[PDB]
Amino acid sequence: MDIKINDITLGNNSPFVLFGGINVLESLDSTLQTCAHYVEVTRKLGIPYIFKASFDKANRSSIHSYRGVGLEEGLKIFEKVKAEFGIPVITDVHEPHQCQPVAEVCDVIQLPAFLARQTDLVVAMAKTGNVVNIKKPQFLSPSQMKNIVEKFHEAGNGKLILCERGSSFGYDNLVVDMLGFGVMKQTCGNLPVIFDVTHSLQRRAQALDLALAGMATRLAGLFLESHPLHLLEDFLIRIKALDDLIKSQPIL
Amino acid sequence: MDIKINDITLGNNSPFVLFGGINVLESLDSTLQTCAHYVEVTRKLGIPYIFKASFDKANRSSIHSYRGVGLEEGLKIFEKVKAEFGIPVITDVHEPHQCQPVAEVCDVIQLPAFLARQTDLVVAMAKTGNVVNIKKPQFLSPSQMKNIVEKFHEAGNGKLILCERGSSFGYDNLVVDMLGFGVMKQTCGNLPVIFDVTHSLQGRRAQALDLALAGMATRLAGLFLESLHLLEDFLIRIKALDDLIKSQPI
Amino acid sequence: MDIKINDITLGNNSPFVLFGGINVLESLDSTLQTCAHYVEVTRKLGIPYIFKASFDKANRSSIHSYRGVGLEEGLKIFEKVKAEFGIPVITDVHEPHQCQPVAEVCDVIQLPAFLARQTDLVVAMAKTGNVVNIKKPQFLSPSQMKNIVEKFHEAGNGKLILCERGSSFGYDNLVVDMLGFGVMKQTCGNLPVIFDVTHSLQGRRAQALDLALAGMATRLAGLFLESHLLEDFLIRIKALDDLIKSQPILT
Amino acid sequence: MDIKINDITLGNNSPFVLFGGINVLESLDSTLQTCAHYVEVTRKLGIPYIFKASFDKANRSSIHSYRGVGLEEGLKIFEKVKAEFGIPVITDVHEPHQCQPVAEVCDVIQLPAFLARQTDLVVAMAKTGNVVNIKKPQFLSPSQMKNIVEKFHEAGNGKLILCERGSSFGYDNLVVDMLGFGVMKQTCGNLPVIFDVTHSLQTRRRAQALDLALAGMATRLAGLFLESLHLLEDFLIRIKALDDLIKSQPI
Ligand SMILES: [Cl-]
Ligand code: NA
Repeated sequence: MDIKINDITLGNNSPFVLFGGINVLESLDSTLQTCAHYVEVTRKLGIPYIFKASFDKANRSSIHSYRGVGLEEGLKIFEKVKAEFGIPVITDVHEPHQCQPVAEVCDVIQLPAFLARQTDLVVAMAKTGNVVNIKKPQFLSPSQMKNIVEKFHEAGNGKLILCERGSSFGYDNLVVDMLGFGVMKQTCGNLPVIFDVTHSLQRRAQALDLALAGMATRLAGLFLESHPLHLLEDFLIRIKALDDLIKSQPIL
Repeated sequence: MDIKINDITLGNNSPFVLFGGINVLESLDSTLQTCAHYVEVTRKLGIPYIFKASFDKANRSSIHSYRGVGLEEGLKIFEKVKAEFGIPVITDVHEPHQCQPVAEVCDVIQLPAFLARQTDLVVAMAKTGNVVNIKKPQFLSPSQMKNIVEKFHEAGNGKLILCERGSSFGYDNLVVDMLGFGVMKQTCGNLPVIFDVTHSLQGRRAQALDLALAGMATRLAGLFLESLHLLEDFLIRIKALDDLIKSQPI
Repeated sequence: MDIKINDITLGNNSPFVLFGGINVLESLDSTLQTCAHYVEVTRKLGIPYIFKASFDKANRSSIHSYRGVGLEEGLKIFEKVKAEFGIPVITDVHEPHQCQPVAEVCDVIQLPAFLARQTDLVVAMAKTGNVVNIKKPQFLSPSQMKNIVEKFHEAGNGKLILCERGSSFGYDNLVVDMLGFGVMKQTCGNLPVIFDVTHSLQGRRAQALDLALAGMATRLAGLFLESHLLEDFLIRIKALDDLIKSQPILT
Repeated sequence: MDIKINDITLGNNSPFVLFGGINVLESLDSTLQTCAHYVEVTRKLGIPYIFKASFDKANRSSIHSYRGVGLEEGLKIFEKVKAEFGIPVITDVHEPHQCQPVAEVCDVIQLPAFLARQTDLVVAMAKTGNVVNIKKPQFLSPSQMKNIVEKFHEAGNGKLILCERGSSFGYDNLVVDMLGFGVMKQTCGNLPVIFDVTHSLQTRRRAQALDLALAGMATRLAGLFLESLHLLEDFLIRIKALDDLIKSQPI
């Protein structure tokens, strides 16, 4: 099942889509500059691109580290990104009250892994009618994603994306089970599956190996965060090379 | 470090405190019925007791499944429970705005395991000044608990209980690492550590007993559960072990 | 199911048995010294005691680490330990051909975790008729122990002990599942279950004590060490064990 | 570091080598039927190929299982394979005495995962000077493979292949950490790293094995290790397609 996000086709058998940007919206000029560079590189390589950032990072390293610009200023920044570059945007939501105002501006709204089973937030997100990215919790097995998917379907929304970010592996460590992608495809109606390589890690050699491994299984998209910015092009050339190959061959 | 909750002394070298009650509050009458049972068994065995309940099921089976009586109704029931039995109570909170009004009624407020890293909830809970129970996430190392403790401490609240609930073990399984209790005690300033045996699980009663005794053998401040006279039989054995452990020099 | 080892009763509802000693046998004099210390401490507390050592260690830290005195001298040393102290002994075997001669002297023969599924060894061990200690591999679930037990039964030996050593938990780390003991008792006919607390670590003595107490709280036939510190430790284990064993299994 | 095996160059930046065949040798006629199929498919695909088989199943299902053809007959069959086809072969060895006589014939000798820490077997395999395939235990982290490599180097053999087979993940389940390939490259002097996709999966279909094989080979590996109306050929066309692409990109 494919999902149209403006003029982009997202699907497990379509050219991969890059979800990328910055961790926290900190500033207007810096967000536009970072986005500009993603846009330049992705346009150069013909890779569909969705800009990603959080306006309210609810899980932070210290209690007083900057949470981000907040809802109202964040949505203004997202508006400017869309106007300037003509691209879709993605951001997370943490409270039901945020869902409507965020969905009015943003093309994809994201369900944070730690809130993945909060029924109130799931219903509130489903009822926006927006395309939704479901972050798979590290403590949740790939077969348990259909339970989240069914809660969205009950509440009236089937425009869902499932996002791998790794699995708990002993203490303080993550492993990405490459078979999980297929389990999610076969148990959740072949909805688009994307891979958050950044949060699946802990290094640029690791990210590349892990991204290539993932994309070899035939995925709708790759999800990353950047600070290295200038090595983006070399990275994407490799991802595109593998994706073009995999996608050019019929499924067996 | 000990924590006083009314006339109960909670701490890792004190007689263990039982935390128990129901999953989610449905009605006044069934709530008072469950609590009376717990008070009856715990009084005759001489075990300090704190009643536990959630006013909301945050993760429902269905979009249209029953959720619980909610905040305003839940709090009224907790006020009744306290009035009738004169015992402390504990409930979990899921949104920052809920923290202060829950804290007015409930002696201990609980940080759910999924929300343990929600910085706004941590602050709001800390602001209340109430005793806080921190549910250790199944995906978090015991040595990482010190980071959650630090945040409560920078938010001005040191009345913290650390609660074990097992660790992710492959897919859809949990294991309890008995060494984690010790790591938490050493790294988090000997705050009271309690063991949620109920959530650490998923002959099934025999399992809870083996697991509870193994946990309590490491010297814990309390035992946390949801649950012939099966509670009685269980607690008689736990108290015997706890009495022995706590009578040995550290 | 109980197992008689000379005058010792080993079982999940009998007073715990201590298994311990030295890593590898070097000399008669050196062995008698360590053994004598274990014997004196355990005798002082009335804890039954089985002395453990390897005569030929297959899984050494380095290629050229001393392997031990070897079969012939090793067995002479075990014979002396038995005569001097009147206690049973335990040793690992890793080749089928050594099982019979070792079983002439050693009361309990031990199957290394890494050879737990080597059918040849299992059969050679079974055929001795001796009590056998099966070390559970860290990658084997407690519900798989039944299969090892079945292979010993097929080979004519039911006198088996199951030895817990921990489970792989991510990379490097081991975790001991306290529920595994129960699963093994329930699925393997209540064969005696012992707890190798030392391997299970990785150690700190504080950690050893917590982990040992936790496991013994589940009601176990014995405690296995790969080791007045021993006295203080054994006093605590005995306290817990006497309490647990004194109470009826849940009604 | 590359390794020459007859006319095959094995290395993490060379075209992948297939290590392929069966579980155990049963008949000489049944073995040639399998090998001939592997050879014709790989030759037309231009994939270098090494024939794999065991001469003994050391972990029987029951005590009364089909162990296999045995050593004496096995070596004769491997002879016949190398004469007929002109390819290298690989097999596992489980006892130190077997190593030199097996290495006289079999180009690559394999350290079973369960015996990874058997020091006598490591030294015996090392001493043959043959290329050695090290099966990574499901319980060993990739950071710790360097310890086995260390022992082989110390015993004087550097022609080592590292074979990934998955990692213990909870009970009775395996996960393959795609990052471990890189860890092993970086910590073990860039020795050839191969991927046993078959064993990595036997706790979970061709669809599965393909996804997993493609993911692993995407990390740039020296080879693929497997077991088994034209499924191998179709499967290998897809692997070669990805390998060719990956190997043509600069590191
Ligand atoms: Cl031992
Ligand atoms: Na929208």
